[PDB]
Amino acid sequence: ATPMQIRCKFGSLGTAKGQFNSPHGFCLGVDEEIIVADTNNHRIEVFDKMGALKFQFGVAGKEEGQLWYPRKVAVMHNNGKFVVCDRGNERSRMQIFSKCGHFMRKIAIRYIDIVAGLAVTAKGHIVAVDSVSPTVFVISEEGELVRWFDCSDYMREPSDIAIRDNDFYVCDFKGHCVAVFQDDGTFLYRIGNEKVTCFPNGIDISNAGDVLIGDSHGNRFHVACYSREGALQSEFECPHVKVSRCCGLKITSEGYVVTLAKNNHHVLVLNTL
Repeated sequence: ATPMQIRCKFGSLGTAKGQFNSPHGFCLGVDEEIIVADTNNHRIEVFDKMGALKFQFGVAGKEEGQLWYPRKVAVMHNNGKFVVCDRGNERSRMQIFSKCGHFMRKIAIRYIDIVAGLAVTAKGHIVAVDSVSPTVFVISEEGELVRWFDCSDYMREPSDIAIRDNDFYVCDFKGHCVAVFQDDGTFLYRIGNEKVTCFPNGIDISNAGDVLIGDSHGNRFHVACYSREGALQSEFECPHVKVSRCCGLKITSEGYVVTLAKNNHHVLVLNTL
């Protein structure tokens, strides 16, 4: 496996600016800021790629505009708005914030149990995948349910999702693979398997269209790189350092790999050797 080096490791357990408490999700921003859903502190934290905090937003609570254990975050490429999913009254809740972090609106998602994966398409549609009843939902910026399709026959437990142009690649945490769907919802094929991609919890798609699938089975961060059609190209690991368990996977334009060490309350930015 090709080694990965630590380019930046930032965060520690706490409440202070730049600290985390069990962060469950992250994304990249319009300017590829590292944007973290700092779950147990009820806030979003926005960083540059060397871990410098730009700003944070979020007050703990269940009022509209407040955050309550936010676990997933995405940014709308065309206007910088944040899409944040947390726990509302009883069930999951989706809220839209401005690029300043100001509450704009709540999107009713009573048809979703758990948001296990969150992404935004090129056209500006919000994609949320449910892990309990495996289902994909495509949602407009103004809250319209544009499309949904059932994937329970083809998936066990979704854990992340990525989109390239118009197909959906869904991480199957308990299926040990990625499931590929069209925008139609028509299933196409799977990428990976239990040998290489064990308990995958992160996926992103390189510019070239390759599929990067992250896992931390051996308590070290491992990445498998597949072609768009499912041919294993390479594997990556951090052999010279003992990386913790991680979740999520995003590729920066430089080719750096970003993941979240949820159980150790920090972000990792990695480069290939």
